Amino acid sequence: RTYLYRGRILNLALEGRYEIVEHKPAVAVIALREGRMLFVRQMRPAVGLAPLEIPAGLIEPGEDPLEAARRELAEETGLSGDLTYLFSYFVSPGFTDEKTHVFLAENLKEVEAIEVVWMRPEEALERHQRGEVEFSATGLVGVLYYHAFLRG
Amino acid sequence: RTYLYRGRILNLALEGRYEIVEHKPAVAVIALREGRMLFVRQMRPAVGLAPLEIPAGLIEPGEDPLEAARRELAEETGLSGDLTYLFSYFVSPGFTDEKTHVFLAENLKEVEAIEVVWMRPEEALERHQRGEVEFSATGLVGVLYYHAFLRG
Ligand SMILES: Nc1ncnc2c1ncn2[C@@H]1O[C@H](COP(=O)(O)O)[C@@H](O)[C@H]1O
Ligand SMILES: Nc1ncnc2c1ncn2[C@@H]1O[C@H](COP(=O)(O)O)[C@@H](O)[C@H]1O
Ligand SMILES: [Mg+2]
Ligand SMILES: [Mg+2]
Repeated sequence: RTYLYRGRILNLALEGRYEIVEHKPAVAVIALREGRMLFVRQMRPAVGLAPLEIPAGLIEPGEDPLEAARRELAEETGLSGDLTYLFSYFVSPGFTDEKTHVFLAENLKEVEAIEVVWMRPEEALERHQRGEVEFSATGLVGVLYYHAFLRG
Repeated sequence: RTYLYRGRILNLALEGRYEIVEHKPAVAVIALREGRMLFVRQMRPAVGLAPLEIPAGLIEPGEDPLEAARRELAEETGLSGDLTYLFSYFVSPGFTDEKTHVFLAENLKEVEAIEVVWMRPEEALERHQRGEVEFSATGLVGVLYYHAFLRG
């Protein structure tokens, strides 16, 4: 593997014919409260718009997924809660190694750029189907996870 | 926006401080048959392993999401069926613009590198929770979508 670039949140390498983008692993937090899911929106230069996401971010040096999940929830929404690991996924294994660890947050307490968007998952879904809002993988995963296991 | 590299499936640009990876849009196909979901596995140099995915690929010049969905299903699994658009998501809006359009395939008919892995979504989930298999965003989305709307 050879490198063509080494930057802030990514390196661009070449492994023979394959173009590989190394990226720091990330976390995402699914939080539901009174039927509303905790989404967040921010300007994303990479896409020219603000998709609907859930609290998420890069794992800093020294921390593990869980600790990163806690930090992101606090920094982006000013909240904290009981976190449970759910699952993980590679965002696009065809070109990048970014891996995202997803957590569930419960019993949210308030302890303390990014827009906090509390919204019913059914509503995020309907708005998206109408072409009103775009989803990031984290936002869609949150919506689907809810519909599957949190309607109880 | 300035460019540092222009390759096969991606360009690496710089927009001020932001490092942006332009990438062709993609499609993914969720297909269920007799309680089994249609997953696929292939060597992914970017991650050093073979995560569990669902039929997916890049939209070629000239085609739209639907046509690409049809082609990928045929080329990777030798099947075709009735396709319905479900939703889309940006794989990682923080650094790339790759957008994935997801489709549902039904009434699969056989019309005709990549390993075809028919597996119950409950089983893919359990195996993943055990650290047995990794998920790509498409594979996880397929699993969650099933648990949410296809158990009927
Ligand atoms: N990371 C990569 N860098 C350069 N070319 C690639 C890369 N990954 C896949 N390709 C090629 O581009 C095509 C894209 O198909 P797919 O990998 O299924 O999305 C394949 O037929 C590969 O031969
Ligand atoms: N595409 C990018 N290229 C270079 N730096 C970035 C990029 N996106 C975000 N950053 C910076 O890196 C940090 C990553 O946080 P986040 O964007 O939430 O994952 C932010 O505080 C940004 O200031
Ligand atoms: Mg971050
Ligand atoms: Mg392809």
